[PDB]
Amino acid sequence: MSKITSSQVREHVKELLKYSNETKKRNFLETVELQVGLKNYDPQRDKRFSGSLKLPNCPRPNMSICIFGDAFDVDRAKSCGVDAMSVDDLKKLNKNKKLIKKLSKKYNAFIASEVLIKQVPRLLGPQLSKAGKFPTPVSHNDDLYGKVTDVRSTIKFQLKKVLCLAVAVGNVEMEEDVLVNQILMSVNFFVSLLKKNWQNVGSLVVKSSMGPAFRLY
Amino acid sequence: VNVPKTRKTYCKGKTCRKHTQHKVTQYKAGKASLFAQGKRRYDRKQSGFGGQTKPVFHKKAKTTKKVVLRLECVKCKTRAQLTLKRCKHFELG
Amino acid sequence: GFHNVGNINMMAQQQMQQNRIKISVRNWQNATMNDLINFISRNARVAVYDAHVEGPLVIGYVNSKAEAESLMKWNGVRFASDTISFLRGVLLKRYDPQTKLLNLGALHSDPELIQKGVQSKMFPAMMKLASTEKSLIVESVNLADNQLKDISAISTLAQTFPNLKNLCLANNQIFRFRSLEVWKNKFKDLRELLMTNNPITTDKLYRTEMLRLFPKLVVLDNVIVRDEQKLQTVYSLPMKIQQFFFENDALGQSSTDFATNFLNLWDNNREQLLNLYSPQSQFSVSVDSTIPPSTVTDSDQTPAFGYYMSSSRNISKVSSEKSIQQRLSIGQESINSIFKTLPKTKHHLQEQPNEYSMETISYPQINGFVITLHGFFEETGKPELENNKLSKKSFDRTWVIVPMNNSVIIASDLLTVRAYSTGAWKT
RNA sequence: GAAGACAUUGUCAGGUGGGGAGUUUGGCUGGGGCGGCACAUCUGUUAAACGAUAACGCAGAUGUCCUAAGGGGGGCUCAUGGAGAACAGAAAUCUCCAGUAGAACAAAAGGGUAAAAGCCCCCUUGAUUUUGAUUUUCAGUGUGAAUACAAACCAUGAAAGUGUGGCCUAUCGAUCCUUUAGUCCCUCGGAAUUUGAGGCUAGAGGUGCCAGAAAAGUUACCACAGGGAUAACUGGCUUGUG
RNA sequence: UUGACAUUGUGAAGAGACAUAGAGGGUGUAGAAUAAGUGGGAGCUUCGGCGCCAGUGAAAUACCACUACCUUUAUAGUUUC
RNA sequence: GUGAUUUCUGCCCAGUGCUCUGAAUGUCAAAGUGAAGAAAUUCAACCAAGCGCGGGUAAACGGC
RNA sequence: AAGCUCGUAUCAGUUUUAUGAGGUAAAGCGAAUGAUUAGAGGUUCCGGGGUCGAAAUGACCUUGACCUAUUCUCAAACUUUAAAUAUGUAAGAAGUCCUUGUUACUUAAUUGAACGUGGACAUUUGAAUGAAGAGCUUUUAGUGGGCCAUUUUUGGUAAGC
Ligand SMILES: [Mg+2]
Ligand SMILES: [Mg+2]
Ligand SMILES: [Mg+2]
Ligand SMILES: [Mg+2]
Ligand SMILES: [Mg+2]
Ligand SMILES: [Mg+2]
Ligand SMILES: [Mg+2]
Ligand SMILES: [Mg+2]
Ligand SMILES: [Mg+2]
Ligand SMILES: [Mg+2]
Ligand SMILES: [Mg+2]
Ligand SMILES: [Mg+2]
Ligand SMILES: [Mg+2]
Ligand SMILES: [Mg+2]
Ligand SMILES: [Mg+2]
Ligand SMILES: [Mg+2]
Ligand SMILES: [Mg+2]
Ligand SMILES: [Mg+2]
Ligand SMILES: [Mg+2]
Ligand SMILES: [Mg+2]
Repeated sequence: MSKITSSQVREHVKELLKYSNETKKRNFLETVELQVGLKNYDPQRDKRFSGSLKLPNCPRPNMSICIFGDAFDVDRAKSCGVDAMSVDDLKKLNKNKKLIKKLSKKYNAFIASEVLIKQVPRLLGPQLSKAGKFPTPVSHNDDLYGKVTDVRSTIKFQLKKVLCLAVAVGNVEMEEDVLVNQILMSVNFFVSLLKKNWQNVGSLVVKSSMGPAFRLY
Repeated sequence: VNVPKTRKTYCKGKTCRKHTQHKVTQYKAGKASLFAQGKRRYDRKQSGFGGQTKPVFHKKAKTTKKVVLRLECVKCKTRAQLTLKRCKHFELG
Repeated sequence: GFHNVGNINMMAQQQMQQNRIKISVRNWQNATMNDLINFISRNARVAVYDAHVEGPLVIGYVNSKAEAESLMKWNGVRFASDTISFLRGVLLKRYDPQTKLLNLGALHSDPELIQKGVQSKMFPAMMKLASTEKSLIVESVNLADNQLKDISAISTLAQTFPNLKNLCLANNQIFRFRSLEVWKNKFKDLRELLMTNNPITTDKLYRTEMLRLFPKLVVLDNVIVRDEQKLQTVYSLPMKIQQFFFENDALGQSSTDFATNFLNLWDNNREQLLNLYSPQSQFSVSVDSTIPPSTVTDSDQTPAFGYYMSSSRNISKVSSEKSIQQRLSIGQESINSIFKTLPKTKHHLQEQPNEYSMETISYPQINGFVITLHGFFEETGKPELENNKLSKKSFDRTWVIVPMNNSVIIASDLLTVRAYSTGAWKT
């Protein structure tokens, strides 16, 4: 929606950050996600819109991106200390059909080589895109550590058959004003992505991954 | 045709008066009903008995359109317009 | 480009999810697996449904239009590497260790291989299988009349079976020599070859080019084409070598004792070079830049000893006089300078006492005794004086010690950096 | 007796409505019509050695394409032939010699170009702002396209320089009406504030019949105002022999 | 021809849409199983209570996480027919 | 509409018409309803017949 | 038609002298371009498309790609040379020379560029012949169907086409 004097979200973020670790000092699982449900739009009758609105603020540090690439980016991935893959390894992955549906679950994402990604379309077969894990390409001269940071901090709004899109927009760690900036950026991106720029958005909720009863949005 | 969405050109704002950086979008249009003098005149001429009273054009010959770019200054927020030739496919990659 | 035409798509695995999750209680009386496969295919092979029987009288796994139509039709009508585990075992049975050779003839007349219904790339990969066997040792080969006018499938056998000694290939069907022309310096130690009743063996060149094809041949088709009694002493060494020898056995014992003592002391701390050498006992040190043949086993490619080159008193290395005069050894002070010039290295002689090879002798001009030992010297640590560090590198000490009642006193103190490889001690 | 706050009647609104009314039903053209566009444009020829010059003359093109295929700089030489090199066989990769362009430069044709205008790289946005003058068509009007300066701001290059889109010759559009950008802008006339509206300067939305109406047939039942049609004479042809 | 308003007064029953609250539905062949749902979700609870790693699955489960509607109720009202 | 008597008038409802013992929002005007606004207004839902979907009809026009 | 400002101008449907531009006639092709026409096969050297197809070891079609081992042959849309006829400019007083004034332009500069002050140069003041006065302004009529002849040409066997 058109923005609505975000002190209510400020008090909601303060109540959420006093819910996490000040009434339940649990183990380190900080992810203050924003769930947004849209109203007054038909999925089949309207266009299924999508975009990615990558904010550099990060909240999910433990991620799995099995870098699939060639030899030079394999050495670059071994330098960047992340789980890589080889060409014969990916050939065996396309050989065993049950291994792909499991490697899509043991990983959290993916990051491909601008020299082998125009094949993951067919070699690494379907259900990777159905699990929404189509790999993003990385060039022969871009920074692999920076690309891994971007693929860990890149959020994407996609219109499915349901109107209940939720995104890991923040962590419950700290930085109230930076969290307010993140909430403003996410609300701006959703409002600009929807067809009517204000009217369609109905439900906004904050939850710090703990089934907390503090939304107040 | 491909045009990038960033461009350094001259802006004539009173603060800048030099070459600055702009971002690029495409131009579109609107309309108005209980406002404009032409519509308010046409509706009264159209009411009553008499028929249609104005011409109606149905002999279109062009198949394409010129494209206009709107440039917004990042340091001034002063827009500017620039027209291009006739093309069939346009994007801002 | 790369792996492209793997065929993981085009109706094989993708777009196979058009199923319909309805009430699933279809008309189903008898549709089980064996009778279904029999009533579907009595003339060819077929591809079956996902999960379709009539055991529970319910079926909804006909995930396509023609699948659902055939299911409704039979509802409305009443009805009712992997070859390596045998190939390598056959090859290991063919490599009898008693005869020390394998026979690969007449495989196209053996029912264990005729009904298997498979030859050229099979034998060219069977060379790789026989090289990766490594425990079914076979020296010679017996593959007469192998149904080839050329030698394509037996081309890599010369590289894979480099201990060839004989071959019987008679009743051949070859009419050229260019297929055998690649066998120069390849299976050239073999000493018997005959492929008669053929246009490759009944030609003129069979006595002038066969010796070139096998220079080391002590026989030629149940004959002798070379002086095989003298070839063992002319084409090879006349006598063996001695990995440890001296003028006397007790001389070699004391020489090896003082050599191991000096090597252990130089490994622990060489700070007492001034106390090990006298005022006259000088030294020398040099490095070996160039290397031997590239096919030498575990051979250092280049002398990576770039922190010891300035104090190398080598004659033909540097062209100056004052440079070798400054890099050369005076008494105890410059002896300790040469001792701390190079990289300190614990002696790899106690691991391979065999490869630590030491000769010895006496010195009649001073009633002394000399010992030239040579071993490895692997340097974990280096010289603390200011590509940089060492590599796999050897060393050789040619000392000349004159004994007394107390101990022995050195006269020559040599240092030699080299390129490490295998030693001439082993068999 | 029957019916009953429903029908009926009044006003507005949506369908239906050749039963009826009014009107229209392009131009060029070996007659009209069909076909075509010779209706707005470009190259060679017709075209007769300045310029101009017709035909439903001839051979063809246009309503596009390009963030580089625009701008600056650096290095290099193209088509082709010959002699050589394992597999190599018209033809795969490498080496040398010859090579005035026989290649390439988006598209038709003509012109132009070799330490380049071609090919390969590097940096960029001058395809920017403000307005006058000039050339072609020409009434020396408009539209389109182009040329040379001025006043700013930039790019590139060591620099001199060059750069106001595409190496040159084609690639496109008024009034009225909508809409957009810009002016701590002007007006709403009894006086103010805020919406709304109207103006000024510069672009887009289009008229291809391209100086730019909003448009189907038939008449032998026909009407009006006018203009044109009739023996063979080649300024001299016709008879027996492909 | 169809709708609205007016002509136009006096009564009574029924069937429906909107908010507040309550739990129900996620059964195909499979996998114990009641998974065509959406991304968090690896550690929380004497309780191990399912997890990930086991496996079947297309989708796997703790913390019941958000939209829901689809079959369901109860309140008074607005209006309908 | 056909055109005394005699004799024969086959098959197609698909196209265009004409029609309706059929389903339910697909299109859906004024009036009324709701939301935002200082208000003029703007947005949204609901929505009659008709059309559309579905059925009938050839001594209807047609078609073979 | 009405005139107006002036009085032999510096002008010409022309020649001469000087100096440019052109690519037709003729030459020449054979010096590089030398052509339409009916022109035989060589399939994984190309293949344009058109029909089917729960799709690709994918079937069904025909113009043509390329003339392959064919040359003489000639041009209004081919070039090396190149007339005649027709065509642009100049032949001075608004000129030339000497000297030195202005400028915010230009030069390294006291250099130039443009415009000047002062001075010198008329029997010919810069080839011929002619000159019915020269220059300028306002306003308005009719016309906007043409035809014939020599020569040079385009399309139609060709015509008073
Ligand atoms: Mg009206
Ligand atoms: Mg009534
Ligand atoms: Mg009518
Ligand atoms: Mg009429
Ligand atoms: Mg006409
Ligand atoms: Mg005609
Ligand atoms: Mg001319
Ligand atoms: Mg260019
Ligand atoms: Mg003009
Ligand atoms: Mg316009
Ligand atoms: Mg016109
Ligand atoms: Mg016109
Ligand atoms: Mg008449
Ligand atoms: Mg019908
Ligand atoms: Mg309405
Ligand atoms: Mg209706
Ligand atoms: Mg001629
Ligand atoms: Mg003077
Ligand atoms: Mg006139
Ligand atoms: Mg007339």
